[PDB]
Amino acid sequence: ARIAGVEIPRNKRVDVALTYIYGIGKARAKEALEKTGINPATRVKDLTEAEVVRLREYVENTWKLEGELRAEVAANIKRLMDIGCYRGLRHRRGLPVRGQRTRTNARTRKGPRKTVAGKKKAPRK
Amino acid sequence: QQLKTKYNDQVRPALMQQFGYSSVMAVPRIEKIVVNEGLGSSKEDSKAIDKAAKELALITLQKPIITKAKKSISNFKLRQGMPVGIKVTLRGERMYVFLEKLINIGLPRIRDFRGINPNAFDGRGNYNLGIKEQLIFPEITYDMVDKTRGMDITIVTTAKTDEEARALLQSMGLPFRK
Amino acid sequence: PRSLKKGVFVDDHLLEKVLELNAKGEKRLIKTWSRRSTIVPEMVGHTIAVYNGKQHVPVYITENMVGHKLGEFAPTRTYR
Amino acid sequence: TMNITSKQMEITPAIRQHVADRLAKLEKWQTHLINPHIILSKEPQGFVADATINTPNGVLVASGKHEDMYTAINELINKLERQLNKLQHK
RNA sequence: ACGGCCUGGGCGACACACGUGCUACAAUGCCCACUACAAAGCGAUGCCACCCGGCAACGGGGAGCUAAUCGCAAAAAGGUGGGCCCAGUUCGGAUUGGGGUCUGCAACCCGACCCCAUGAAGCCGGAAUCGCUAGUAAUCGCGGAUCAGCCAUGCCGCGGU
RNA sequence: GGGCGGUCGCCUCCCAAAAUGUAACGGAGGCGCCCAAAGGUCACCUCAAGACGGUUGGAAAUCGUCUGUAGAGCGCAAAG
Repeated sequence: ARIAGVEIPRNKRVDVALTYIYGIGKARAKEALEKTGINPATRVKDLTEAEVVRLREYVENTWKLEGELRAEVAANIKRLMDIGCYRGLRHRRGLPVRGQRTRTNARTRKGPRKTVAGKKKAPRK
Repeated sequence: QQLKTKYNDQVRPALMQQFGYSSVMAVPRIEKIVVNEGLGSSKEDSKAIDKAAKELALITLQKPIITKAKKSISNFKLRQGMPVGIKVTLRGERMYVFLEKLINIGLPRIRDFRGINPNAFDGRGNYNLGIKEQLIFPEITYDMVDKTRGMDITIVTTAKTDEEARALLQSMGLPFRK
Repeated sequence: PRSLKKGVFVDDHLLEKVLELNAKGEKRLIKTWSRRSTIVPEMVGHTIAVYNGKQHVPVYITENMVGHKLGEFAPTRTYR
Repeated sequence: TMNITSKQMEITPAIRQHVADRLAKLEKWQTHLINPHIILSKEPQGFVADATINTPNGVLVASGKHEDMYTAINELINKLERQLNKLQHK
């Protein structure tokens, strides 16, 4: 469904194709169908440009998201990383910034996954 | 004619409307164009790049020859007739109607695209700015496609003085850093 | 993310002192011992200094640092 | 790989290098052992050293109580070595 | 004074070694609809039916409860069909910014919980090693205890099978 | 000087003494080829190198440009 940026979901029903995009979820998948009076049990390719227009206008009329939000992907944290932010802090440090630990259960940012030399003499349990 | 005319009688008199010049051909013309790209033979030791060669002619047909840089490396790569380049001469009148797919398309996409070039310019009518890795075209599958451009565009215009280098290149088309 | 509905906690056992800098006169550098308080527009852009538990830290609320619970800017941990 | 603890003294680079040097030397013994742990104690009669190692084929244990702190540690690992010897049997 | 009142800070850090446990590699599953089933306790300053907002997390009027006689809970898994066809998959879900609730004159550190986006290791994992002789192991769920609050994947108890 | 070692043919000169113009246990680079084509004909193109900022582009490889006693290169020393 090439209608915006690298969006080409296809070869199935449309209901699926909906959420089947980096930005669409639930309140955006079938919820949009309603606002456009379309049944979920439809084909994607079949929808000629005619149907595509409804999406090209109504659907494409989204806020800063997916294909356009590519201008705030980091900005969403640009104002809470450097600065003396905890997240820095966890920002200045680019570590998880939302109530949790750092030793473990946050290995997303701090340390990728590469096996660290495990502690030897200091209870590992 | 079309743009050529909105270039022969539109963005041609304006210059004299601002401040003339000793000639009715004094105004800058379509000096040089070309395109420039070719990020060196990446995919394969020169044998799969062909699937990135013809990809240069991914808008029209005019069999580019890739050229070569200068053989002296023997570090990175480079030999007696390697690629590393581009160029190709394809100006003309349709080249005007080619701005139709230039001074138009692209802008409607290219990431956070808002304006075109922040001053910079000067010296010549060849302001070096352009492309990333986006075509903005669907006139073929674009699924079977799988390359990665990069580089920019040059196109000179016989506009030495800044107030020519980037003067006409303002009321020139419309898509630009406003 | 973080929240409290309303009434963002602001250490007021010191607010009276922090507001002295803007009640009849001005002055720089005041002492502090906290990391819970929140800052309000009324008192921004002033030389401050708070503690950690055993350590002291440099403080100065500016536009670039939304004056919140504060502690979320200089916890305590230290390593290498 | 090598953890040494004690509730009386501290871990010095010498005691670490001593035991550590013996680990790298125990090549013929190198086969399993996953995150070993050694503890050091002390009694009015001398010093004691205990060690525990977990392996994919079981667990080994060793202890020492020589009057000399260093001797005990050396003796303990001696049992580690002597223990692995019986593991291969003959 | 290795006596004493206090605000904060480490124990939710770090190049790391594995144990203990939870949850997954799926198609047996993703989700839509309805529904037949277990023990057990506990709710005195304590718990929740109903009323309406409401994406809910949630709220306010406060009935009722010291009780086979009101609640905690329309148990979960499951069952019939529906749509989904093997790709790193509507798997799993660590995970990051912007917002919300409940405890606290407060939740940076260091809260679980509701939404928006979100999404890795991973197609059984070199060795090595554990449990049980029956209702077993195994899979899916519930309460109690403590705790003012809050983050039970821990603890004790019980069951659908 | 014996002589182990080292020397035994061709080619670049330094020193050879501005025509030719020698030596040397005085010194430095090599070889006894290449190529159906770097051979013959006709044609166009000045090379390294800096700067202008733009690509996978933490120099450098891409391109436009002026400069360029042209500092490239023309099959491997050297002079011309």
